[PDB]
Amino acid sequence: ESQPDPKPDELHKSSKFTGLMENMKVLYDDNHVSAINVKSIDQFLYFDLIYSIKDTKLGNYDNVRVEFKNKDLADKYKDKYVDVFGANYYYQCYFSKDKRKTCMYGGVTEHNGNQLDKYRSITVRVFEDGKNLLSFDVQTNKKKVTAQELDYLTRHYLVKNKKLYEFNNSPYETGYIKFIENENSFWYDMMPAPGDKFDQSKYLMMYNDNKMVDSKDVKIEVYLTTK
Amino acid sequence: QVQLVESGGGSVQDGGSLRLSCAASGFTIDNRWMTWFRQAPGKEREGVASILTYSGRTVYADSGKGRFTISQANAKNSVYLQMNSLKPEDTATYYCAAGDAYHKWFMPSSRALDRKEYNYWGQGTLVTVSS
Repeated sequence: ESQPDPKPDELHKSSKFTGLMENMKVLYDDNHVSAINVKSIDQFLYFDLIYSIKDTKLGNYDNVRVEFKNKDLADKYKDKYVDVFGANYYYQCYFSKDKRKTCMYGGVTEHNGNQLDKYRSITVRVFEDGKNLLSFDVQTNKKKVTAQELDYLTRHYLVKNKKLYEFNNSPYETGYIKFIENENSFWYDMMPAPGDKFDQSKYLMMYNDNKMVDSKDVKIEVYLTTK
Repeated sequence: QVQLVESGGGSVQDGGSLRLSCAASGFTIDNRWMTWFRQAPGKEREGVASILTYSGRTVYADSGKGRFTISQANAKNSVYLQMNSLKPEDTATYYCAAGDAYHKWFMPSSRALDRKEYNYWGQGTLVTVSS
């Protein structure tokens, strides 16, 4: 469907978050899950799938527990060769009731039939206090791509280039990423909820719907504001 | 195995200054809290300063406020404690401790000065301050 743009006072303010911004930042830092053409090898709960993906640096294999908002999504991708790309975590990563066992949400696309021979550019338009000063491209080889994956590439870029989640040097109070596909749009709040704690597991669960977009159609807008 | 070796201690007069070093080996300074403690004879170990190496964020106990500064040198795999306006009260053995390296997570600052959190401690360096 479509989604109303943020009402005034709806967006999370970093000034009102008194925890570690570091714990938001690590999620969009260099480390992430990206595997190509793999199939689930196990499952813990009915709403998840477990992949075995290689670590090139240490030579071993790690397990990734991918979590979806329901059984239907897990059921869909279960015995399928896929691509997995997402912002993973460890703190409340459960394989039962730890570098080799990471968790994530969504980030899964069928491998076969989703490959372009030539990559597509998707331009991100960064607005700071209403002004499109920065724009940059992210390139994908996927026809249908998770919003998660685009969100990651976008924020990573911003973290490194614009100090996005620098606890001390970030200029930004407010932040949302808006995805536009035809006339329909949705957005995510890029800032942690107020108070003194931040739950990595809970924040990232917004990707467990596995939302996909078309990489030729989607436009990305990021709206930041300064303090 | 993890090792922490402190240096830069010594014997000074009220108002003096020292710089403590801690060389770590067996692990990197990265992505953890590194912390300076001190212990008078017969008192418990107390936290004086900590730095989250991921971000350079710092926590200071009331005792060193306005007087001490903690810092890191990633290239040297070491942390440092600048100690200024020393006073006889600061006479303690000073210890460097390494916080745990959690995967993509850092423990809240409220616990950085708690000794119970730390599994890796150096020998310590003595600081004495004449009145």
